[PDB]
Amino acid sequence: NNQLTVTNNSGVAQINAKNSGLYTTVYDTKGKTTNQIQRTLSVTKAATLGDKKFYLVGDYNTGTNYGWVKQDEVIYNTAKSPVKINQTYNVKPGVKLHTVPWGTYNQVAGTVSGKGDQTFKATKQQQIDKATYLYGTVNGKSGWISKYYLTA
Repeated sequence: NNQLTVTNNSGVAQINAKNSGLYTTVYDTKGKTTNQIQRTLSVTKAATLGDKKFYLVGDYNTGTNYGWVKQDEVIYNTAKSPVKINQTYNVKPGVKLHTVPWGTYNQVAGTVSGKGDQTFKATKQQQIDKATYLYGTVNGKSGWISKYYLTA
C-alpha cells in the first residue's frame, strides 16, 4: 500500500551527476536528466508517496516549483534561519565564490585573484548542513562563500 502524504520542508539540495532524473510528477512519467546533476538550488517541499521520499526542488532564491526527485539519488542538506553580520574581513586570494548556499561544481558566482587579498564585506550569513556560507560583495559580484574559504 502507498499514499502521497504531502509535506513541507525548508532546506537546499543537489541531485548527483549519475542520477535517474527529475520527476515532474510524484507518480513519475520518465524522470529526465537536467542541470541539477550537482547543481544546488533549494528545497521548498518534501512529501512521501508511501515509502518514496520526493524532494521538491525550486528556484535558488524564491523556491519557484521545478519538480520532485527521489531520496536515493539526492544529497539533501538542511537550512536554518540566516545570520546578519556587517563585519568586513579580507577574503583569501584564489577563493571561488558560489552563486547558491552549499555551492557545488555548477554554482560559481566568481573567483578572487590568485595573490591579492580583496576587501570582503559580509552583509549576511546562511546556516546550511555543516557549512556556513556567508554572503557579501567582491568587486561588483555578490555571492556565497564558506567561512573556511574566508580569512579571519
